[PDB]
Amino acid sequence: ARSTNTFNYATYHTLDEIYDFMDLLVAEHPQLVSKLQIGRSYEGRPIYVLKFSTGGSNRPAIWIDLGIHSREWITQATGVWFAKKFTEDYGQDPSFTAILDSMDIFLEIVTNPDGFAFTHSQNRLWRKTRSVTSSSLCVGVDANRNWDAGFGKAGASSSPCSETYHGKYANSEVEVKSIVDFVKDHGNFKAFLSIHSYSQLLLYPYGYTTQSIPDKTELNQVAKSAVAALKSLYGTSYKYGSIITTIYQASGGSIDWSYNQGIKYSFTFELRDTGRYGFLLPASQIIPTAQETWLGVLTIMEHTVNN
Ligand SMILES: [Cu+2]
Ligand SMILES: [Hg+2]
Ligand SMILES: [Hg+2]
Ligand SMILES: [Hg+2]
Ligand SMILES: [Hg+2]
Repeated sequence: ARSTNTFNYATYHTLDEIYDFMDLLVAEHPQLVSKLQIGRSYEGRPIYVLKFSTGGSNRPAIWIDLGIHSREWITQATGVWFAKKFTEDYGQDPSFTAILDSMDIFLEIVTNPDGFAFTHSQNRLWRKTRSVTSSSLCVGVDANRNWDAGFGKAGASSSPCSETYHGKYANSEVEVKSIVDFVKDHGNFKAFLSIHSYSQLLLYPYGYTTQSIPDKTELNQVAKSAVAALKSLYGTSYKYGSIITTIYQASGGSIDWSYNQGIKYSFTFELRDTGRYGFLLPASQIIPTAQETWLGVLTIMEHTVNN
């Protein structure tokens, strides 16, 4: 509220409160975090990424996005918890400290701000962007079907009213283009994590093709390790594997894109729960979710630093 220390992390918040939170954080930790705007949403809301760094120029970096599917509120809540945690742990946690001493971390807490507002205003379950058009009264695109990785293949719908509509062409949604251009311009990303809910899964590419990635042994070992760390705190059980073998065929997904850009450590997390509450996870599960996900994420970052 008046300081990140008084912000209530154990409750869900609106867009404005999250945006306010970002400014407070930057104000409190100017030497570590900065707020960059990498685009504007369809309805004109700024799209912000927090950059965490101890210096250097173009250091290898880690991208983390949350909330691309707006109704997955647990994700934006986890994103705010992570932002705070980074600032607390630097200097206290040996491992994390080593990570930030050598790499920068870019965190996008609200990747789909128009959808997020819509979830507070009109439809709690809204998943897509809010882009409109012409040959349909249906609004919106599945931003996780809009990337240029098997765009348009099986695993996405071409019907505008579908929950999985892929949109007119790859990267047609501003919310996606913005990340694409930012990552391509930076050119030094080593890891790309996209956070979703629900199902308790840790996935690696690909989703659009049965073809195995060349780094499959390593990512799989990574995922296994991360899942082991994550389970350690509360016993939360995750499965892991490639998107297509674990879930279903899905095209135009972000991690397929990042992996094809050469960002080896590309993974998607599907947070709690397994169906009991689904998207409507109680506020009381915020903190435990966030704490256990951190362990998983930290294990991937460690791997990254050392490889
Ligand atoms: Cu899923
Ligand atoms: Hg600080
Ligand atoms: Hg702080
Ligand atoms: Hg999702
Ligand atoms: Hg805490």
